Amino acid sequence: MNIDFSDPDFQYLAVDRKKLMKTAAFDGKKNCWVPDEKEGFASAEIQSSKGDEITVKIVADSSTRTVKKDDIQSMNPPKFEKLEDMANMTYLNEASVLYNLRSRYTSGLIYTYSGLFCIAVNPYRRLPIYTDSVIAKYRGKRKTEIPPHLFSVADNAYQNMVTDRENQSCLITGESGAGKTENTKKVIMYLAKVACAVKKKEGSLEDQIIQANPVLEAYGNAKTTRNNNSSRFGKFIRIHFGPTGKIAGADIETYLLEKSRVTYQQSAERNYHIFYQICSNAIPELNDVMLVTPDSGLYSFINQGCLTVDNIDDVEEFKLCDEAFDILGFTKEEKQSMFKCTASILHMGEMKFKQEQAESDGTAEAEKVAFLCGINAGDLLKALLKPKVKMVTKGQNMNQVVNSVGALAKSLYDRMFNWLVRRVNKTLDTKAKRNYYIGVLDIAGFEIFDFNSFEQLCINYTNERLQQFFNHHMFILEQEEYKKEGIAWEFIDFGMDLQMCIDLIEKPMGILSILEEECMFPKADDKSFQDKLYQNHMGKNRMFTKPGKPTRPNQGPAHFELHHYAGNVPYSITGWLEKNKDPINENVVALLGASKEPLVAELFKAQTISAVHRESLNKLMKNLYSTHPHFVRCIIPNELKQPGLVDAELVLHQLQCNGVLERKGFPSRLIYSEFKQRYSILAPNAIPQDGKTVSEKILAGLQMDPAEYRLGTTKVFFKAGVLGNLEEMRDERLSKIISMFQAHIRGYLIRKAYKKLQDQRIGLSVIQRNIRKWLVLRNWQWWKLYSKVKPLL
Amino acid sequence: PQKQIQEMKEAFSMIDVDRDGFVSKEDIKAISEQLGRAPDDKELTAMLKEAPGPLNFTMFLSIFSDKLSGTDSEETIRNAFAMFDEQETKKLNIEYIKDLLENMGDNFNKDEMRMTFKEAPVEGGKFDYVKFTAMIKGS
Amino acid sequence: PKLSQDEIDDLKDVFELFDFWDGRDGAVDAFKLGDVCRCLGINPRNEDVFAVGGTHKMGEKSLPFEEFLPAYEGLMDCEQGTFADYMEAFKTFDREGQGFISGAELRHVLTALGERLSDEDVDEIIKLTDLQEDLEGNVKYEDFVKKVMAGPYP
Ligand SMILES: Nc1ncnc2c1ncn2[C@@H]1O[C@H](COP(=O)(O)OP(=O)(O)O)[C@@H](O)[C@H]1O
Ligand code: BEF
Ligand SMILES: [Ca+2]
Ligand SMILES: [Mg+2]
Ligand SMILES: [Mg+2]
Repeated sequence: MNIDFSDPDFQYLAVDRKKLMKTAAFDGKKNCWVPDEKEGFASAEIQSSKGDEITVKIVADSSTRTVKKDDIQSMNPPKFEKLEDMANMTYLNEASVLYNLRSRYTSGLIYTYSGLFCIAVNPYRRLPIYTDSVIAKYRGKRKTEIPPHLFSVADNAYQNMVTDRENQSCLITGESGAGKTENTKKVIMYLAKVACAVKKKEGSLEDQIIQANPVLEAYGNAKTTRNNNSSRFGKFIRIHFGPTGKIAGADIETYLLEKSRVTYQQSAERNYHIFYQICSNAIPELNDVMLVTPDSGLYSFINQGCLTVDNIDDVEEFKLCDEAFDILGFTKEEKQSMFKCTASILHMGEMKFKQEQAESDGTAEAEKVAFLCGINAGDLLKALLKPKVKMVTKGQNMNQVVNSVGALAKSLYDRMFNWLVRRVNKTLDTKAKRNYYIGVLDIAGFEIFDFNSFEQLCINYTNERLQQFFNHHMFILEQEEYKKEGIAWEFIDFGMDLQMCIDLIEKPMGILSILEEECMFPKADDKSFQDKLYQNHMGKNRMFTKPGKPTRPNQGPAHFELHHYAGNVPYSITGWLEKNKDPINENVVALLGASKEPLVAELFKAQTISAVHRESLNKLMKNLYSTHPHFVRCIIPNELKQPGLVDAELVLHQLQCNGVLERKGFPSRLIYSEFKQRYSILAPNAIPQDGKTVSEKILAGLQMDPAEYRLGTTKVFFKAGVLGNLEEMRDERLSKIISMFQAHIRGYLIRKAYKKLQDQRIGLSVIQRNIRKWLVLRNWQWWKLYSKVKPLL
Repeated sequence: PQKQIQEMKEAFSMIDVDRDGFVSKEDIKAISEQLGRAPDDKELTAMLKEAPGPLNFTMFLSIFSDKLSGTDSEETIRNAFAMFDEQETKKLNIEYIKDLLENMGDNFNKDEMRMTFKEAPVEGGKFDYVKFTAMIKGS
Repeated sequence: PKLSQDEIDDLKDVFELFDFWDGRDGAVDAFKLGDVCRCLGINPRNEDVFAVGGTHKMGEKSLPFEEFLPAYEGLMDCEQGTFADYMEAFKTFDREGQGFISGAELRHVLTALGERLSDEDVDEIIKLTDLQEDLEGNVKYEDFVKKVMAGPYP
């Protein structure tokens, strides 16, 4: 494995299992895990057994409790303590994967392997493990000759690219706040440091690659209840490498920016970080340039949830965002146009209105908007209260107007973020020669909330195509295990439902297309959309369902349920038409298209969310199917952002569907030993007296169809469902045998009483016979006369 | 039959009223009415017809000897009851013995049951079969 | 089955004894159909007997010999447990795999699983086989299975 001493560099990385191998006994037949409502699983020792009910002693406090024999999970022995790769343990079940991660975590060790997977537990504190000195120790190393660390995933993905001559991808997944974004940045940072090209104003490529984060996070991250720095957009970054193996260039794709946050925030949340940066007074000189008063709680568009965030200094981050634009090489103009447009949104939300048709309750605000956007205020105010289409003058009322301002803000912000991303890509697209790339992907995972809408459908749909990718690569790991066991599964059946759910969503009669066609009809509405979706899928597809009973209280309304890989999701289709198609006043558009400000002009220069997302998504999948993937599962340890604390039910839940061997239609497999010890009962009279042959005689016994299993050098494989059927026959068999034994016992007891039953038949015959004689004699005239005379002599 | 015989000889001479060595219809009709309860003039004929030949002490023992023939000894019968008394308590639960006699083997009809338990020695729900055996066998 | 003469004779003898016990009348109570077959060295399950006509209570249905023979030949077909079937089954309850099971567990299996036995029948069979537990209160199920399969007269 590896060599390393008392080096501080390894304080939070290495396990010195002999300063800690150094005082308690263990017995596999006695020590085990049992469910525990407050710690997930509790360490126990089996006291006794009474069928399916087992009595154990809870090692912590000596208490006693009863547990179904099936809920008991195998415990690993003391030797596998804090193991670095869990694929090496003996038992890889929820209970022991939970123990192994938790042990290492409370010890400050957040990185752990499990076969090809790297698990990262969110620290919730800064650690000293990302220093250049550490990066000096991980360079060029195999995962086995160095403790587990994100750097090794990156380095090995890099070593592969140069050795296998192929693109690589690091998919870093997890729940919100689990640590995806932090880890994605460490990966990029590592490559920028170990592979940078040979040798204020614009910095080099490497510097720009890193400085893209402060600007995109400023525009696409926001405090949410789960994460103070939550990504409200998905990201895919590709680092291209040239002939000498040094960084040639890079590009960035973003997906699904959360537009509604721009004008609406829930309790305890904030709008994008940029707005609080713009109001911090970090650079007093840009205040008059933005026409803003440095008081965030003053604007309606950002003062709905909270204003500040612990652990976040907006003043300081503004200075950082400001300087990041300098290094990315943005002119003073481009940069100020960015801050100017962002500031217009803050003013748009201030435009008051008065009581059929509506009117301005003033104009101070609109003059700010118009001034920053390079257009006349009166023109604006007009095109807002009474649009002139194609002219054709319309009459907007109070709401229609305050909804029109909200939509302008969102359409502006959105066009701006996409402009930002393309501008940053212009900087990163050095026209250098390149060969292969390493793409790091960080998007939100699947999610089921009390209320699910368009945004959730788009996120989930992206994950359904991703899961399929992950399933494709799992099948390859499947097919190579076969050969290693010397078998072959000619014909299989594993991914029809996944593709089926995907088709229901993206095909030309799918959920998204029905929406795209409907969004291009001025008269359509919610119900109109509800009818096409229903006529095309209700009762015509099993993945498309009618909402059942609430799975949780406070569960909002829904119109149909979609059976995703990770669970049934009830969706509501209210506002979906406005969500997919931008509802901005084409009149206010026209004015902006002719703005004095070059950025605004370009932003509105003469193709829906779902349409756009489909293309982005198709492109992403295409790039990924051309790479060798490296998966990182991030996991959030608790809901309090508290370092070192572990919330069992929370961590277990995150282990439920991600590859950590802790649902798939692949064949099941058993090590002959466990087989023989579990099913020798299915054919007891064909077992001589070699777990391998004992397993073949049982199967030979049941005479199972040879087309349902496969002989593994070390284990037997069954087609999905088979093992379930054997478990059933097992129940029937065990139950019947017990009955035959009970029948045998009843046969012993009755055969024991047989002799006495024959002796007594003779007894009873003598008694009945001789009483009848004594009776008939007593009625005999002669015996009666006689009885009368005996007393007289 | 050894000790019984002599007893059957004193009796025979008590039934034979006219003292002549032969029991006749009148001999019976007189001793019966004497000790009470005589048979019907037709019932007396039957008692004598059971002895095809003048009735002297020899024919007398003959009819009795052949009547009390076949039965089992007292020990045998006592041992037949013992087969249902495992505790060897020398008693049988009243319900149990009645159960055995009426519902099993050659079932006793309801009158045989009444005549059997009418003078049967029973106390505390226990049937004294050893006493009942001594009683059936003459003692 | 192709019962011989000797075997139909054995059947008639057992039937007769049993016809005597619920009152001699050429008939045998159907609730006793199972016990008749046990006397003849067969170990039928309750389900097996109800299926050939056995009843659930005395005083319901009676049977003449002619109807018995078939019921008998029928119970002769049903599966009889072997030694290896019993060991594997008990093996499923043996965690340490030493050949031991606690007296309580043994009683639990016989009284609560399969076609349950009563606590009196378990007490009776334990006494008759003279099965005794060590100081821990455990038994050697292999010896017990042997005692039961060997019969009252080993
Ligand atoms: N490796 C880490 N080191 C330090 N803090 C971390 C680390 N991983 C996560 N965090 C903390 O958790 C927060 C949430 O992480 P983040 O990467 O933003 O999650 P995600 O993108 O998965 O939603 C971060 O803002 C940070 O405070
Ligand atoms: F909040 Be994280 F970016 F999913
Ligand atoms: Ca009868
Ligand atoms: Mg994030
Ligand atoms: Mg006379």
